[PDB]
Amino acid sequence: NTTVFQGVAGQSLQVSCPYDSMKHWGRRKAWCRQLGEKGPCQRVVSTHNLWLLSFLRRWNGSTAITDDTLGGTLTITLRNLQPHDAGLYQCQSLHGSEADTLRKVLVEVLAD
Amino acid sequence: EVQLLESGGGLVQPGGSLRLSCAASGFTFYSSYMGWVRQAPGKGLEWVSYISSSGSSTYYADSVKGRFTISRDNSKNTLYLQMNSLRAEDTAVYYCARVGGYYSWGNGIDYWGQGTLVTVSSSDIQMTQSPSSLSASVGDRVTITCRASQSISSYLNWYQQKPGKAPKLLIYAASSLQSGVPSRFSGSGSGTDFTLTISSLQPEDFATYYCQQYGVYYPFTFGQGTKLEIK
Ligand SMILES: *[C@@H]1O[C@H](CO)[C@@H](O)[C@H](O)[C@H]1NC(C)=O
Repeated sequence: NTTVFQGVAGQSLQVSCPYDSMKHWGRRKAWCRQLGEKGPCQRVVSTHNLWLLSFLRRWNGSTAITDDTLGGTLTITLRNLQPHDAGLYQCQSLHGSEADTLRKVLVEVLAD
Repeated sequence: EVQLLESGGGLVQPGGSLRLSCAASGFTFYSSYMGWVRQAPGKGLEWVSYISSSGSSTYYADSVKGRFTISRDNSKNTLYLQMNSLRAEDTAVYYCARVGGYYSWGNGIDYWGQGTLVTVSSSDIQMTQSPSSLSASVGDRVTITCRASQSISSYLNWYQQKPGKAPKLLIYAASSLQSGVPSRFSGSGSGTDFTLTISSLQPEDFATYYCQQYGVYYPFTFGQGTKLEIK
């Protein structure tokens, strides 16, 4: 199975994705949306291009991404959660023409 | 292939409990959100409850909130609604509903069940439809308007309920047509006012049409409905 991450609409949700800091050393990370069982993963956010500045929060839409490089932890922060933000998502390590799946996370949004 | 079969409807005396079980066949159950939507006899639609793909997220309407309990079993592909401490106004046709989004809310309730009758012996976003009644002839361009109170951008859905039959998703995202919808239907709109257009009306289009807010604010409220009957 995969881990479920619940968030109240309008509030922020912080998803964690630990990874081997040495196996993926020098590889940027991404956070994408799964569109089906065999469907593609549509990119939502990506860490900063420079590998040093990956710890900072790269913002796309209302989704920020930080990458603790030395500790090896990919944090995603979805602020002002909306119902259309609900779905299955992937943490990915990008290398060359490929992307390895670190963790599959189901994001669900609750009312107030 | 796809089928949703409700069970448990009938008569229940007031105050008592009642369980409704929906059997699902012909699709991927564990991936799609599910729900129950009611229709009072000869009245418009009204959302009852929604349940998550993992079952760990339930959303009841404010009326039934605190009394009903939605449930699901993915190993048996069944969707339950437990109506404890019923009431006299709860009576309606209850419809088992698929969400049609891979772990997301997707486009809208795509496939509806045929529903079961539950009778009992005795702020919000207002979605208003103009008009309520309309008498047209075969081959008439018809226009229906749907108005929201607060802006909803482009997250409007149009459903078409045939006389006595279960509804079906017609227009998703206001602009685009559902796969299989005839070419003549044309949805449009943005913000607060939205319009649906029938160009060259055909005989099987005489029916009730409902609009719904779907995507922005979790009060996924339906419209009051427009009855396109015959002249
Ligand atoms: C930002 O999100 C949009 C919406 O999914 C996507 O089309 C776009 O590629 C994203 N930008 C980046 C840099 O990933």
